[PDB]
Amino acid sequence: GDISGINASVVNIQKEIDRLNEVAKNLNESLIDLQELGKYEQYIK
Amino acid sequence: LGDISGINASVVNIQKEIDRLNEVAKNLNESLIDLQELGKYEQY
Amino acid sequence: ISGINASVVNIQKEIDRLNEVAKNLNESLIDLQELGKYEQY
Amino acid sequence: QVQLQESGGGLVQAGDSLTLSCAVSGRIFSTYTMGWFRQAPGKEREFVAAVRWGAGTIYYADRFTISRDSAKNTVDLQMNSTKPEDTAVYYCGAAYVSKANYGSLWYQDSRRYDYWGQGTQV
Amino acid sequence: QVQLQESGGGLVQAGDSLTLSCAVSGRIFSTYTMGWFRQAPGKEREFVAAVRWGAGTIYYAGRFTISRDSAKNTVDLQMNSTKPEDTAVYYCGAAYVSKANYGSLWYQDSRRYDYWGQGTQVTVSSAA
Amino acid sequence: QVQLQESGGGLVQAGDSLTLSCAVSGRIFSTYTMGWFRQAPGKEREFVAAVRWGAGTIYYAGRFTISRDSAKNTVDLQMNSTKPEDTAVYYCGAAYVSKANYGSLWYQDSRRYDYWGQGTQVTVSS
Ligand SMILES: [Cl-]
Repeated sequence: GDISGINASVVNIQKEIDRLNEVAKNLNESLIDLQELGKYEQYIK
Repeated sequence: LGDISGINASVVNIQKEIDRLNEVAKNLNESLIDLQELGKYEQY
Repeated sequence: ISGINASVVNIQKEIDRLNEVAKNLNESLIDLQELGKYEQY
Repeated sequence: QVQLQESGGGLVQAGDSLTLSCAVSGRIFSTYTMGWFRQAPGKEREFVAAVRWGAGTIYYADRFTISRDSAKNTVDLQMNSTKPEDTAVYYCGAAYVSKANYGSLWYQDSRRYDYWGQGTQV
Repeated sequence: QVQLQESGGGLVQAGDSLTLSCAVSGRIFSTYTMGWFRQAPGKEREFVAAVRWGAGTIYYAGRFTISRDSAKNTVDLQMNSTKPEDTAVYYCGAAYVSKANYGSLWYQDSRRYDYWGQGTQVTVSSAA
Repeated sequence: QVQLQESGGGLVQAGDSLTLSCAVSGRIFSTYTMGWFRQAPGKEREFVAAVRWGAGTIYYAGRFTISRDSAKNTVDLQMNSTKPEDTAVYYCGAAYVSKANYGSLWYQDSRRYDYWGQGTQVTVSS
């Protein structure tokens, strides 16, 4: 029963979530440019 | 009393944020996979 | 109390999982970026 | 990379059924999603239905039947029990890969499609 | 595939303004980001400014104004009120898609760019 | 794409070594990963080894040695001190970019590869 260590672990976890939100936005930005560039590529199967 | 109810509410909120990020991760991968499938047919 | 501690441990496991996914998506994404330099339009 | 040509429109009395068709030309891949949209005068393009070209998964806006013929390379929209609110120009569109990175309901958003036909009026 | 050609450098009196220009040749797409960097004596390549080719979004590292003309296919760097600290070789670079997967500040990292101009010397004179 | 041509299989006495080779043709890029897989009667396709074409990073499932020669454009699997349990059809495969988005062990999953050689029987006898 840490009493207050739980508040701190929650605060820390939220920081990890903030990080993952930033990473996810950044991955999406890069993915979106590949999609836009991919419309002009020659695809031949 | 109010302490525990404050911690449960933070946990519930955190899990909702995780659920959304799981969906984001899955959706990013679905789009990435379609680019991988097409890219093998691209002329270089 | 112990239901909350267990939820915290589980949540951190979910976060670890998502960190690995992000790293893996980036690695795969980097190869498409590298290849895209040689592309015909 | 694909060109789209709609057909089958025109005048119809309410209650009658009508079948639209979209002829796909060019290089189609399994990653494609074909969608039917409609635009009445002065309003915005509204999603009707979509189909994933490879797997054949079908999506409807939450009376219309969408299907695709991968032999002839067409996507067809059957309109049953016509109503006066169905008067619009109907458009065939194609998204060449999944845009799910924009959200799980991305295929309902006409901005996510990449190629468009000229439309056929109903 | 793009080629970059800087122009407009040379001598400039301190306090005066100067405009550098980068002529982009080849296949430019909306996904491109053009960045201006400078290499002053004794320091590392310094990010100055960047502009996203399609949307026109601009990023700065005050005295400098970046802009792009998508009709003429140029990127310009206007240097206002030049200072002696502005003496450097200036480089135009192009990244053909967003490299934000490397971080939100990716466009400040010269390694994230794919094509480079040859560089143009700017020398700020403080002579009376 | 790339084309893969396997050679070097066949019958081998146990304890002897055998070298399989995969000749790679077409547009090879640094992003490729080449893998060796094998299929014995009564088992499923098993991952053996893989190599990243550009950086040369090697992954294993130490009697087998994988290597790639970027001069000759080949991928080799050296099998030393063969045993009868090594009898199988061996396959060379190529993945054109990293499929790590499927998981960190993606290179062991034969579905993640895009091009295949024809497969060659190795028979370890007596
Ligand atoms: Cl949009």
